[PDB]
Amino acid sequence: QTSAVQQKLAALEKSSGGRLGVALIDTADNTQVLYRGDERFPMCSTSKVMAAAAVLKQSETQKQLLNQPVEIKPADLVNYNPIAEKHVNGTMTLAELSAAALQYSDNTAMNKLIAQLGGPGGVTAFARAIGDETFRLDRTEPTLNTAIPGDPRDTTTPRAMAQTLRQLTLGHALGETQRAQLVTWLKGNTTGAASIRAGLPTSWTAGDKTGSGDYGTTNDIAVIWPQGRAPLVLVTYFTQPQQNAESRRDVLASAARIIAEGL
Ligand SMILES: *[B]([O])([O])C1=C(/[C]=[C]/C([O])=O)C2=[C][C]=[C][C]=C2S1
Repeated sequence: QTSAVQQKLAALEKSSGGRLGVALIDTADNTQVLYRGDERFPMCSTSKVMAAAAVLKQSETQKQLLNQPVEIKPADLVNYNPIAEKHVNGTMTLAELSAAALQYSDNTAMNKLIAQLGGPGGVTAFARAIGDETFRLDRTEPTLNTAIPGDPRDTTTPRAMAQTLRQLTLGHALGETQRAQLVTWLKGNTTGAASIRAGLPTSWTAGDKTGSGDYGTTNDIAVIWPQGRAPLVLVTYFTQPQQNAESRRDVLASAARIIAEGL
């Protein structure tokens, strides 16, 4: 079956020239609204949520883990490191690295989270431990952003990421303290105002993590608190056929608007 909302999303996709993936979970009734929900998309920086969450899980059995210093060396700097570059030849704690990765999309910070987990497979292993059989992280920053069409590396599906984001932020995949910390970090994101949030009524609140890569890959995953109703989880993935395609955050905003108007 094709709903009115799915038809609107297909029309948006057609006009955009790219490939759009959407998954909504409305926690009022647990109903789902999917568009290419089982197709794979490159996650790009949206994978930072899984890495931060995996470190939060580790911290449940180590009260001091988040205060643990990690050395930042000149050689650790990658392609986008607005926070880590300030701390080169010094240290950042795992909490500081998590906050930098989530709220500023700092790529050096992400690489330190990955290293703490023993490599990209450590992030995948955490995903499996919380019931996500779809997520895969194969590479570090910045190569996890190559976003080559048909490449399964560093991909997930909208359905899988929406389910996982729900379990992490609203469910019991993490301890209560850790879930709260994750929600706090997402709510303080600095990079999200042009993406999912731009399509939502201004009265609503949300936390999100954006992503961008090659092939004009433009992503956002959000937990949303709409005025006067139960929270939503929304993931919007978008990727384009040319390697050097421009970002299209407006497409994500449009998808979010269609979803909101369909409630
Ligand atoms: B992530 O791996 O998508 C990367 C981001 C940030 C994504 C976002 O949505 O802010 C950047 C930003 C600048 C240069 C490289 C990367 S990788």
